[PDB]
Amino acid sequence: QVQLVQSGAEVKKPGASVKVSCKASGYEFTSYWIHWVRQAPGQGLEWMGNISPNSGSANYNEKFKSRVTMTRDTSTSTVYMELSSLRSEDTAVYYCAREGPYSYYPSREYYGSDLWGQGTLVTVSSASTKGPSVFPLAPCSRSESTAALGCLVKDYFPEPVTVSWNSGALTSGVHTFPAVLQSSGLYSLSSVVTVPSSSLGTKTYTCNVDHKPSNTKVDKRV
Amino acid sequence: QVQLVQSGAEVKKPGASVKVSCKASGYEFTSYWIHWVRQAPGQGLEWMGNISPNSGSANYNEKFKSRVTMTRDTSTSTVYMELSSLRSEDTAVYYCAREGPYSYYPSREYYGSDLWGQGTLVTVSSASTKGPSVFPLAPCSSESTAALGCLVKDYFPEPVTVSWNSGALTSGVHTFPAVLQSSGLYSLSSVVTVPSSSLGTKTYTCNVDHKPSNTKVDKRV
Amino acid sequence: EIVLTQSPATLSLSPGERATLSCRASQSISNNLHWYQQKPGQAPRLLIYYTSRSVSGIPARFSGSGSGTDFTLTISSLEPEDFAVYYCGQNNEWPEVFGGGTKVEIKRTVAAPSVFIFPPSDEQLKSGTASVVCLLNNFYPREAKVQWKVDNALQSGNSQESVTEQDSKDSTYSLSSTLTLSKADYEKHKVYACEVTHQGLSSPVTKSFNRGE
Amino acid sequence: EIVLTQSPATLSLSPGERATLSCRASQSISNNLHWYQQKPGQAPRLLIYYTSRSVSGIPARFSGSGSGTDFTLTISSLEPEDFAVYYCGQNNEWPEVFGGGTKVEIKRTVAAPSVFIFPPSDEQLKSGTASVVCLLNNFYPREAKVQWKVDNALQSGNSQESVTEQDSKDSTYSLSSTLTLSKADYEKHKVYACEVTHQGLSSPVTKSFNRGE
Amino acid sequence: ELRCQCLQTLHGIHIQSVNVKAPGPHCAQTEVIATLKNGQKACLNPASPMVKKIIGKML
Amino acid sequence: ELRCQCLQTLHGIHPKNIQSVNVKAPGPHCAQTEVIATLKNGQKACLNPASPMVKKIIGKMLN
Repeated sequence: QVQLVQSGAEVKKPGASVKVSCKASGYEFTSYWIHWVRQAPGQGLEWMGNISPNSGSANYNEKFKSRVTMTRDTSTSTVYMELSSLRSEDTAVYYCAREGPYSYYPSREYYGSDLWGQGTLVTVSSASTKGPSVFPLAPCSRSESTAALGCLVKDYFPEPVTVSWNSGALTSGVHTFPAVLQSSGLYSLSSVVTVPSSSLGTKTYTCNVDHKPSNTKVDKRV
Repeated sequence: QVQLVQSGAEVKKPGASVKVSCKASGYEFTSYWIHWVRQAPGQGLEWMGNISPNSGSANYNEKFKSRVTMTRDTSTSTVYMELSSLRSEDTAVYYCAREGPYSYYPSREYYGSDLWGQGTLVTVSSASTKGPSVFPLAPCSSESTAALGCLVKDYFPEPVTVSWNSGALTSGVHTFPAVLQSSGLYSLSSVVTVPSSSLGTKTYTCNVDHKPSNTKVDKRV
Repeated sequence: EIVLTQSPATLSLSPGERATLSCRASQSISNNLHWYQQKPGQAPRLLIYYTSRSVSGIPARFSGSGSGTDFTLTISSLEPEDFAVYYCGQNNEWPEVFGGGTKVEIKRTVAAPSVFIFPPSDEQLKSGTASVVCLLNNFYPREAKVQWKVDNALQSGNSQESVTEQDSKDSTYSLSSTLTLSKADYEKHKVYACEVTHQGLSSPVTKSFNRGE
Repeated sequence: EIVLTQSPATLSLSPGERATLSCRASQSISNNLHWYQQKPGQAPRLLIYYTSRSVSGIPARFSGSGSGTDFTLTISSLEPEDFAVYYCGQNNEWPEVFGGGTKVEIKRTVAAPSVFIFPPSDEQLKSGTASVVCLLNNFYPREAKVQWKVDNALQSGNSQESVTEQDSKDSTYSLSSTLTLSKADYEKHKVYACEVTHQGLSSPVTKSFNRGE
Repeated sequence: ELRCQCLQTLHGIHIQSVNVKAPGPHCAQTEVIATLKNGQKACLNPASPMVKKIIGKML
Repeated sequence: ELRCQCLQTLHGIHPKNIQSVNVKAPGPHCAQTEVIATLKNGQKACLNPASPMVKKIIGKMLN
């Protein structure tokens, strides 16, 4: 199978180092250049450098040269990316990609990066595993035709948290927002639902929260 | 003085060899390429090749490669052109020319051949030095102006000089360029247009000089 | 170094329509310009290589063209699976450089947000923090301004915003803004308002509550 | 190899007029095309180098231009010293190649030739050869046809012609044609004529003599 | 010119031009690029014996 | 490309400033061998193919 398989998600502390791997499969390893391209959350794509899977000769972006080292292991058909002196700014999804095939024939015309790995999320944080605190989102008074209700899932690490309503029976009108990173180094998200004003008192609305890293399961009727 | 001075005229026999020289003066000899360009009589210009004065590395036209050799002598600041297995077709004026200045920097924008030597005539012929035979050109039988002349036939090599009345008659004179005959010998004619009335009274003499054979002739027509 | 400028930042179209995307290079990159598609949570997927060449597994609707310093990606007729982010990437020189991206969004009519404000819970207030949440439900286009006012004083540095992906059934967006204060700061004020500005609203809408009412 | 084609072969103009000369290369020679002037008895003299550049000591009236494969030499206003042969020469590749040349001749009014025929001399006849000479005196333009007729039979391969350089004072040309025969062939015929065809003559002119008259 | 031209190098073959490119501001490896008489261009191993033979026979 | 690019060669080329070196074997337009060095400075300079320092710099570059 023609693949680029990468190592798993990493949580690293500022000043530390990360080593990401990329395992080539179902093709001539020696025939394609391997690039490392990173994507910061909500940003574009940034090239960090590449390596020749024959010689192990690596080429680096001057922005990362001083902190980055790329290596290869022909026996395993794997390439590595080591980033040092980690800063918050290095929190990104790191991708490996192949460009070729190329032989001993040079060309002024190049192929594109046709095959990418699944990516590796690297999180740079001084924080440790922590389960959230769930709070209701309820209006001040009782009204209008439609009411909004929700759950605030605050102060957890790392991502993700899953949120369902009425144990999965309520999907329509649900908005589970992307998590935000707070100045504390902990995550926070909110899930909301729009329901009819008439139903309040009679119909129940319960959010089901799951943070598998801390093994936190919570059900909250709002 | 900025100059390219060449060796003198040469008369060679088919199959033989000629060595023409070109002496560079008043400039940096190694700074300019030296080319050899020939001009056959009444024809265009043909490049034969060049030489780098420093290295003596020479480059030749494939048409002449097998018979031509260019050399240089840094001590004299002279270049040479040696053409072998001479044929009639090699009768031409051979010029040396400089192109530059250039240095170790390769370029793609070239200069022209700004300085040429005075040229070297090389004549390829199996013929031997021979003076001409002069004949009058007189009409058979009066129509205002008459034409008279001298036919200077069968001489080798060029040139022949022709004057009329020991240089006193220059107006209306036409001395034609020489023609090469199938015999390998040259032939020219000199004519004069004079009034019909003057014939009988005024005398008309052509003075022929072929310095190679030391032939001086005066012919009253 | 090379700078690839993608235009426009966002392209709003309906399925079946033709999509035309621009990439302008700072200087010549010959014809070594490539086109990639990216869907949320996935790696970029190469569509067109070397300005106009075809890629194995890529549908015919995708084509590219260019004139040395200006490039174009054309999607003949948009399918639902074509709504995503598109990047152009140069590999003529090193470092490889990519453009900012172009988001191809589903077009719909202007829809005003339904705005809701939520006070902090007493269970939260007991812990020493107060989060005030303001919700902007099902709006179009994406551009929206939220302004927190505590006793008519404009706030800044103490709020964070989150936006959903365009809705699968109605093609709108939803946004949440959260104002975080300490219980100390929270208890020193009464009026907590959320002012919302959007194209769909004829003048801004305010939702408020009074602390402890 | 490269072939430089000059056009026209001859250019007829008066002093003060503008002269435009063409040189067309067989294939690209970049801009390494040079212009040379040649006067009778002298070496070629470089006028313009690298398509349009100036040469030390060369008057301003001389300029050159060119568009990749087509080159031009322009002489703004002709001086008397400008009437000569002009060559174009390429040195982009080796071997260096030159064009066929363009002769820039002084223009004047049409002038018919004065034609004269001369029998061979008895002194020549005694040696075994007979040269019969026909003269075309002071004519314009250069194009002229001489036809030898021996007893009304048209001749060929047994004549040679010679032409003077354009006259310094009257701008005409003169030509001599010589028919060479053996005494044997000469003695077998009576009528020896020279037929001259030129623009200046309204129908051809014949000059003849009868052998031994 | 502005990145690396050679990923791999020739195995076992037969002239005209040989450009020896030292690592620079765009490439990190030594590239031995051979322009043939045939017009074609090839990447050769800088430490190879056939390479050291050709760059010398030319010199 | 179509004639001898070099008339003269340089004496003392600093090997720590040469970016690349091209070796042109005798061809149908130049019967000689030519060695052209491209500097980091961008400028191009010529070197004698038979020279010992030249054969050394080239040999040092293959390592």
